[PDB]
Amino acid sequence: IVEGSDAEIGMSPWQVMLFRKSPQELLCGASLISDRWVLTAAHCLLYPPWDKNFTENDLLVRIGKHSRTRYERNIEKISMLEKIYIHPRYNWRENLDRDIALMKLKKPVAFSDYIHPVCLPDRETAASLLQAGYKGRVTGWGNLKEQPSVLQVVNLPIVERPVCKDSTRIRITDNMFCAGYKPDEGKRGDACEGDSGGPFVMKSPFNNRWYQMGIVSWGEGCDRDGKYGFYTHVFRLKKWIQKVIDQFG
Amino acid sequence: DFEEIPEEY
Amino acid sequence: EADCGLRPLFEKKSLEDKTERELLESY
Ligand SMILES: CC(C)(C)OC(=O)NCC(=O)N1CCC[C@H]1COC(=O)Cc1cccc(Cl)c1
Ligand code: NA
Ligand code: NA
Repeated sequence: IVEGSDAEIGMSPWQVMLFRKSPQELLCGASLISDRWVLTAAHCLLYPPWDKNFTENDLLVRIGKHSRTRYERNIEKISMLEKIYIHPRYNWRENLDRDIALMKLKKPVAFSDYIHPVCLPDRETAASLLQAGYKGRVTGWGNLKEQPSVLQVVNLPIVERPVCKDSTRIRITDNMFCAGYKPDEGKRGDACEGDSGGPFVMKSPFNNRWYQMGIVSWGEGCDRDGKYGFYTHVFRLKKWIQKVIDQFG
Repeated sequence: DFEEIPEEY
Repeated sequence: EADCGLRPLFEKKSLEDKTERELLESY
């Protein structure tokens, strides 16, 4: 999303957009994990330091989009939020530990070539693919540097925890990971403001399926050398995701 | 800058 | 679901997008 390429049509059919009804504006990214469940980052709905606390009726869900601002008639679908669910131990106070949230839509969305959920990892796929050096993909309509015309895409390698901890003064947890090239590694690219809540995905070489490994959570700047994007560790909060969905559903 | 989503949403 | 993670315009048609091999290659 900071360099960054235009997506391919239907390249990320699970990519959701968090849209503000008034003033009509892009809010955040999100992902479709079922016909009636969208996955996003808690901070996209609740983040007191910036006076942010959105309720269901303040937001709309837009699925199947390619253009950032256009209303893609016959292709995108806009859904209403029945209910928001933030992780109980979401730490907005200190470091966005457990930066995750679920959204039940009021009605079930219709799948299409442009609309299709991503899988959630299992312990074995996660142990399998969450490895330093393995690249994941992140997509989003956010800033192109510290505003795109279409959905942007970028593949980033996972970074060693030490390197991660050593790049920042903020306390890193087991519930996060980081991605991004080293200053060395010639290539760059990063998430930025606006991509937040968007999915970090990987394609399993085992069954050829796409799994969401991470949620775009935070960075210090965007595409700064020696800095990395930090993503919510989805497999880790899985029991919370399961629990929430097996009950309020 | 966002084109008008339908009023029915 | 049983069908998650399979794109209709790629996997389901067995078409590859332009940079997915780059991911494969790191694995
Ligand atoms: C967040 C925190 C760790 C407390 O440190 C701060 O400086 N606080 C301000 C700030 O940054 N915020 C507040 C919460 C969300 C984040 C801004 O959004 C991103 O960093 C997205 C974004 C930007 C780039 C890359 C990624 Cl992966 C995600
Ligand atoms: Na440190
Ligand atoms: Na960087």
